[PDB]
Amino acid sequence: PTEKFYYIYNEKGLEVTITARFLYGKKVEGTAFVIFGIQDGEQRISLPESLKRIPIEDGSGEVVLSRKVLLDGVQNPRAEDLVGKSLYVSATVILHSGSDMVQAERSG
Amino acid sequence: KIVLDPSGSMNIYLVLDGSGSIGASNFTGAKKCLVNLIEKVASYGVKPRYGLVTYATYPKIWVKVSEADSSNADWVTKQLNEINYEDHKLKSGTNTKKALQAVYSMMSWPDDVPPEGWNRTRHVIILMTDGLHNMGGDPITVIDEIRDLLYIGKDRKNPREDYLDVYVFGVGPLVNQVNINALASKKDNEQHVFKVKDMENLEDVFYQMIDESQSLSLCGMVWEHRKGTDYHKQPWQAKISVIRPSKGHESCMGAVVSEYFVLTAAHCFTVDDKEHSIKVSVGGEKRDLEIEVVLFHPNYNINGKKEAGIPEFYDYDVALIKLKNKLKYGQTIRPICLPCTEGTTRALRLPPTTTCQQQKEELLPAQDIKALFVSEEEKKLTRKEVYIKNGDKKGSCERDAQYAPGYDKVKDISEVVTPRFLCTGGVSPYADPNTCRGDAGGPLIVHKRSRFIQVGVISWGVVDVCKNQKRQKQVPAHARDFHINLFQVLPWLKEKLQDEDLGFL
Amino acid sequence: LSVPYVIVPLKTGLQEVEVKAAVYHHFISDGVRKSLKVVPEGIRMNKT
Amino acid sequence: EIRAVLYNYRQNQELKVRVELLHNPAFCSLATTKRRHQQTVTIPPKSS
Amino acid sequence: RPQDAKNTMILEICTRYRGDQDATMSILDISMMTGFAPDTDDLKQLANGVDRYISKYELDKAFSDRNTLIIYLDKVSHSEDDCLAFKVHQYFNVELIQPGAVKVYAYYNLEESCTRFYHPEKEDGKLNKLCRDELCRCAEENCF
Amino acid sequence: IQPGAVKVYAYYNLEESCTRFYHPEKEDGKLNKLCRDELCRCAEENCFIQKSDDKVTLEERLDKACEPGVDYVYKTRLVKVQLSNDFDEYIMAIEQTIKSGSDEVQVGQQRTFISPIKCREALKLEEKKHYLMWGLSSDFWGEKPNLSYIIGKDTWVEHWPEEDECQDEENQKQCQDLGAFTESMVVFGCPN
Amino acid sequence: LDEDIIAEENIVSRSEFPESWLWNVEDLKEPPKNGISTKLMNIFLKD
Amino acid sequence: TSLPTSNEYQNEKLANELKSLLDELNVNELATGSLNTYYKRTIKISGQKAMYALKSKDFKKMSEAKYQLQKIYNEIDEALKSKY
Ligand SMILES: *C1O[C@H](CO)[C@@H](O[C@@H]2O[C@H](CO)[C@@H](O)[C@H](O)[C@H]2NC(C)=O)[C@H](O)[C@H]1NC(C)=O
Ligand SMILES: *[C@@H]1O[C@H](CO)[C@@H](O[C@@H]2O[C@H](CO)[C@@H](O)[C@H](O)[C@H]2NC(C)=O)[C@H](O)[C@H]1NC(C)=O
Ligand SMILES: [Mg+2]
Repeated sequence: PTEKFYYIYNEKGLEVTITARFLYGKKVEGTAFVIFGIQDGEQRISLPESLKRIPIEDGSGEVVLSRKVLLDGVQNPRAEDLVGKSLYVSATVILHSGSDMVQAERSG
Repeated sequence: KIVLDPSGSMNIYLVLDGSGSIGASNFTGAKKCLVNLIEKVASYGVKPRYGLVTYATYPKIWVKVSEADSSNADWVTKQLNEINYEDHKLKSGTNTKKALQAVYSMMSWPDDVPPEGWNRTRHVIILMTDGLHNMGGDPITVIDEIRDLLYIGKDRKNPREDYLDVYVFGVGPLVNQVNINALASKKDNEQHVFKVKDMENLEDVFYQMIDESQSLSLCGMVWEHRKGTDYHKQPWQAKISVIRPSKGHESCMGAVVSEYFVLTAAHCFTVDDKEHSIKVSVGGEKRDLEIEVVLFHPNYNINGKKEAGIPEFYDYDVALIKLKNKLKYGQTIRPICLPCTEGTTRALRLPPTTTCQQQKEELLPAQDIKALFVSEEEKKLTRKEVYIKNGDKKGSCERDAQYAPGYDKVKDISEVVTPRFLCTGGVSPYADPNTCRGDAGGPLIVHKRSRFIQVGVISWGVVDVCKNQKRQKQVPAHARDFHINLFQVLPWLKEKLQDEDLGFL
Repeated sequence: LSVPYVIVPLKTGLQEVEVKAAVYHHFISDGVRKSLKVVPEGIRMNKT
Repeated sequence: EIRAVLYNYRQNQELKVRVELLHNPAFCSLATTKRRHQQTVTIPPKSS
Repeated sequence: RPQDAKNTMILEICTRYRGDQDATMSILDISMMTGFAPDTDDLKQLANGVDRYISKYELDKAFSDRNTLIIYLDKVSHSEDDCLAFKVHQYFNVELIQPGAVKVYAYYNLEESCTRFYHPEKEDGKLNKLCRDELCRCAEENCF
Repeated sequence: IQPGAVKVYAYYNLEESCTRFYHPEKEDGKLNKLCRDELCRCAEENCFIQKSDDKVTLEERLDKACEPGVDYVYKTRLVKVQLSNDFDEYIMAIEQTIKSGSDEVQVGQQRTFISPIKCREALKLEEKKHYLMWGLSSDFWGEKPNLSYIIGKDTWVEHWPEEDECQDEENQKQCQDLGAFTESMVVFGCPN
Repeated sequence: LDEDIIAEENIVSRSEFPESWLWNVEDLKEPPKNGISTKLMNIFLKD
Repeated sequence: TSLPTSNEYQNEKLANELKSLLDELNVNELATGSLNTYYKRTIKISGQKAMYALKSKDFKKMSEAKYQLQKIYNEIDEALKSKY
């Protein structure tokens, strides 16, 4: 994430940059599938339409969860009630050879 | 290089080896190199003084720069074409020193007084030889006299190196580069030596030598060199994208006409479309230009006969867009010429007293007229050649619009087809491609005298042959396309664009 | 590796010297063109 | 299906590779002792 | 018939989800038979089609160096089969060709999956084996 | 073979130094140069393109004299020879400019030709006899009007005999070809 | 030629050998990111 | 007929790629004529590497000269766009 927090009134939304490289240090060419979600206490709630599909080129990619999609995702139209809760990201990246797959997670 | 200025006073000396070392079919390729060069120089509107010398043991002077006929590009081309290889084959020497002295005699004034404009005049020398001079003295010492005569490189205060450029062409099957490299002028980042393989792809050879410093804003001039992109091939071509919510993305074409203005069709837009939702990219950059206002024609109305029973009405389908910031013309950005302007007169090489009707007679004869438009295939621009049906088949071209969907049972053919429409498409005399709906808004282009003139704007087609977003597979032969004639809307264009200084007649 | 050559200056001034080299079985090459001053014999004198 | 990934990290060189699966008494394939299961492929540079 | 004649075969793949609702985004892992190269223009129709996409770095290479193909489907119906097809042609001139394989899975779960093979002689593409009860033997050989 | 070199210096001063060369023919190993006062010329060449008299095929030789390297073809007559320091000069009178020249023809006056003095052993020219010569643009040397034609490896010289020597049977066919080529080159030029 | 070496004629010699160069002046007017302007100058190297 | 065997189609594919760039080499060698002396130095060094590789049919040189001549071609194209 560009910032390790989300400000509710950010019109652009939360930007999460993807970086992928081989274990020996060379750049990964592939395509990433990434989905966002909300964590309330110990309970996690998933946003289904936040799924995007981005290619990973030069060992990198970038995905943004916009302010409108998050507000469309929640059934509560108040932005005030979102304060105090936390977000999590789950990404799934596969090489363009299609022979390996890594699932990563940023949360809290 | 070579500067092309409209105030140009330039002498172009052409020297051609006619020795037995050349060969007749290399000699013909040497002539075809010069003829396309003379034609491309005359496309700018500069009038140089041409000198023509063929030499073997002895030079033969065909055209002298002192003659008034030396400024006629058509006459010098006729004199060059008549020259045969076996005309002076019997004298088959290679005496380059005497030919340079003949060029030295041309630039030499009588007595000790040069005519005024000697420092104004540019000089250009072009040599084609095998690099194997065998008769006469050293050719290099006449060049030192030419350097001394023109006062070039002999003064630190005024070096005058920009007034003389010497190009040497390696023709013939066998060629000596060592003599040719010493003969040619040597300047930083300027190509002056050409080999045997350089005789092919002439537009690339001309692109290296020509400097368009004083000729940036000339309309309808194309760089056709093989390394040139789509926008070297079409400097006026503008890609227009309208992305607006609910309507969605839609793409149309345009043509540059001025520093602030682009001409395209009106039905691509509407009154509800906003200026921030329209993006134009001319030179191919991803940086889309911001626009200021879109000027619809006052007599345009898509719903003019909607209450009568006609769904869409495409009369006066033209519009002018004003940019927020003006363009800067370049090798990939140049306007297209408009009829009945002073630029069109200089493009067609007409006298300045030529009227608007005389240009209308030349551009649109009552026959099948060659024309072309631009289309996209896998995000790459390409050309499509069509024919304008202005002859006896003009009525048959209008009659095939009965098969347009939505207009099958409309009784009157003259109502929906106004005199503004120019008709292309069909298979007679030759098969003309039909536009995709993304191809709409583009110009209808006619080629005359190495320049390109717009005579129309792409409007609509009878059968949408590109319905599945691809123009793949064959279609019925009665599919015609219609284009808005520019001569009909000339008072509106002259009223709006007289503030842009285009030189309307 | 240093490759000596022997030459003789023929005319005064800042004159041109050019050498080249190219390797076999690979297409990597180099050329060096420099100029050095040819001074006629003699020496500086600053008399009053 | 097994997935063997072969890696080429030359900056300007694609490579012609003969790759072979060996015979196995514990695994049936086209590779036997008489007839080998071999292929000839080409890997572009900076790619897998 | 239109004089494009060559050694030509067409591969057709179909699937359906068995759950109570439509399964979401799934990924097709396809491996060519050895010495077979797909017809490119058929996959151009599939990539630009709705609910379907092929990644650019995979797509633009194509031709002979295409052996593994990655196709993404945005949804699969649970009531009836979703299908696609493209041509393949041999260029290598080899006998005893390796069979191809197609594997299906989703991005959130790789473990639950399904894999089928294909060969122009064997129905399930599993070649030939002999087995007595539990003890099986290799059998891709001549008979004697 | 390239000569070797030995240079001497100290670690505290490279500027004061001394350098000597060696060659298995030359004493100081400095090869061969020609120089008149201050103006010197390269001279590690053959003395001239001497032929061994077996190639009497002049019809091939004169047709090959129309190659593009030839910048002058002269018919001369030697008048006076004077030795000098490391050179010697040959005062010749130019009879006709057969091909090219690059200078004024003048015709009928003294024109000085200079050879290295180590080339006397290769071929001794004799006074009062006629000689046919040709060369290239690097042969004429110096500054105008004191231009000097220097004899080198690219220069070619052959005696054109007098009228009675032509009547000898060996110089019968030789005076034919050199006389025809004189007419051939002031009429027809080169056809390349 | 046919041998496994670069021919002499197309060997291009290095000749631009000055010691000091790039005597240029530029003004930082690029957009200030945290007050810092980021200027990109694509420049030719020498030989 | 029998289809081409293994490496023969692959080496022909590499030769067709190298043949395509050499057709416009004379255009590109020309195009550096109005450009800086670095481009003119680089392409004539890179040009012979491609010319020898095609006629020698060595796989190692044909691979390297293909990507080398592509690199200077990208530099010329970026030069001609930046020079205008
Ligand atoms: C000049 O000579 C002719 C003029 O058209 C051309 O000849 C080529 O070379 C030989 C003949 O000597 C033929 O085998 C080629 O097929 C010719 N044509 C080509 C290459 O297109 C050529 O244009 C010139 N060059 C040479 C070397 O002859
Ligand atoms: C034509 O040639 C002259 C050479 O005498 C050029 O020099 C100019 O001369 C005039 C009068 O002698 C001066 O007033 C100018 O200042 C000179 N120009 C300089 C020094 O750049 C000049 O190029 C031409 N003169 C014209 C067109 O009047
Ligand atoms: Mg000749």
